[PDB]
Amino acid sequence: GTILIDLSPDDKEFQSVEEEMQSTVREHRDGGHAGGIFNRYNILKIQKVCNKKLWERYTHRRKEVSEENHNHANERMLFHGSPFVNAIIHKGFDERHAYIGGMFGAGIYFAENSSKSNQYVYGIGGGTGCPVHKDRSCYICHRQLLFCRVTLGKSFLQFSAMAHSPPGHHSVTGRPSVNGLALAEYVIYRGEQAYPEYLITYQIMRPE
Ligand SMILES: CN1CCCc2c1cc(-c1ccccc1)[nH]c2=O
Ligand SMILES: [Zn+2]
Repeated sequence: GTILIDLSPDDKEFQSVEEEMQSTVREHRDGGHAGGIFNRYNILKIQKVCNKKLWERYTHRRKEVSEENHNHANERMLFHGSPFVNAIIHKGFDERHAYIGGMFGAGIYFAENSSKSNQYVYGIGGGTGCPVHKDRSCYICHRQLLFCRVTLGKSFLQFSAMAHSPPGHHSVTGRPSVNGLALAEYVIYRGEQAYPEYLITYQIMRPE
C-alpha cells in the first residue's frame, strides 16, 4: 500500500527537507573512508512516503508512549541510511533493519547528522561502496536516505565517544562526548516507533 509522491523543488516542503540534509553535513573522524569525501550533496529527488497502514501503526505506538510520558511523545525528525531502504518504505521498520553490532545494542539507529547516516547507505562502514564501481566515495552513483519521524519518549542518556530499551525508557540517546562537532544519534527497539516520511535521492559532491 505504499505510494511515493514527488515534491517539486518549488515546494516549501522540498526546500525545508533539503536544508536539513545540507546543513547537517559534518567532517567524520574516518577522513571519508565509510561515506566518501564531500561537504555537500546534489539533491536529485525528494519523495513523500504515503502508507496508511504503516502510519496508523506509528500513531498507535506514539499514543502509548505519550501516555507513559506525561503526554509527551518526544518526536523528532531524523536521518536513516540503510541498504534496506526499499523494504523499509514498503513494509515499515522491523527487527531485520536493526544494527546488531551497534554501540547501544541491537536496535534501529538514527542520526541528526545526514552525513552520519550516509556512512550506512552501502552497508556498515560503507560496505564495499557503490554496487557499480565498488567506491565508497562514488560521485556518480545515486544514493538514498530516509528522513524519518521518530518517537523517543523517555530517552536514556548515554555520554559517549532486537534488544529492549533500558527499563523505564523508550529509547537511547548517544550524546557526543569527544567530538565537539558531532550531533546526537538515537536508538529505538521497536519498529513501530518510526515512520519513513521522506525518501531522498542524492549524490555526494566532489569538493572544489
Ligand atoms: C549506527 N548508526 C549511527 C546513526 C545513523 C545510522 C546508524 C546505523 C545505521 C544502520 C542501518 C542499517 C543497518 C546497520 C546500521 N544507519 C544509520 O543511519
Ligand atoms: Zn558508483
